Amino acid sequence: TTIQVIGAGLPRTGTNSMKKALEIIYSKPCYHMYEIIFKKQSDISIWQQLIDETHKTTSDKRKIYNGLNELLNGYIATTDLPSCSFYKELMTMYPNAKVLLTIRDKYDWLYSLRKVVLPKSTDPWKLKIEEGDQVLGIDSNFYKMSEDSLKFAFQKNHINLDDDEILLECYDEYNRLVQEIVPPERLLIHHLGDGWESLCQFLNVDIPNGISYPCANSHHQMTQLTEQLIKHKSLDDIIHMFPGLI
Ligand SMILES: Nc1ncnc2c1ncn2[C@@H]1O[C@H](COP(=O)(O)O)[C@@H](OP(=O)(O)O)[C@H]1O
Repeated sequence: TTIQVIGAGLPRTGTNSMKKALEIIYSKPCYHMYEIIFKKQSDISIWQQLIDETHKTTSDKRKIYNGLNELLNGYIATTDLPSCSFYKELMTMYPNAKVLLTIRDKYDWLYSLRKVVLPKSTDPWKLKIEEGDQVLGIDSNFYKMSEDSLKFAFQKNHINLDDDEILLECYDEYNRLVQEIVPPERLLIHHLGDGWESLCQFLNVDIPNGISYPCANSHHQMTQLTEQLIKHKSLDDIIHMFPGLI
């Protein structure tokens, strides 16, 4: 098996639902940040090294391609950070893979981002996210990798991540650049709520019969997950409250 679909959409654009939709279509695994968190935390340092490699005056592109290939072995698709930030590299490695750009209203996106992936540095809720994630074994190394992958997607070394106005403009620019770089016939822009129809047409498959398009990972559910991790201190003890997520 090899990469068939490259998900270029940013975090909080429906990437977990797209991951699930691609797993339904292909009956093979799709990579996502949740693969790292819930199945393979040893991947954190590997991603960090690949991102660090991009910051060298002379980066080793073959080291990056080889590292991506090893990370994605056994997967049919990629979505979410950190992989989305490498969509150009993945297009080169997998010239026959199609590209998906999941997208949504930028104000809704920013709101969701601040609730889940990138709270402002002095937002009290950041401390709660961190306390809940500690239950999962997630610590500062994960947050560094996540933030560095977002900065790499936005092509900025120094950026004030606490400035909403900057993030909104980075979002629009990132999505504009995907549409500029990817040949139209190789790209599907999938707006939140678009469902199976356009996706299945683009991938040359029928709409899965009787299977609805996935709809999980809302910020409401993430807030509940953080709170229940804090309260019970065990993922196993609470996972029955969160079907269809991990
Ligand atoms: N089928 C669907 N229809 C509408 N929104 C969806 C959806 N699947 C996921 N989403 C939204 O996509 C966001 C999650 O994205 P990701 O999986 O990339 O982190 C959440 O936004 P909200 O946080 O605004 O609820 C979630 O509600």
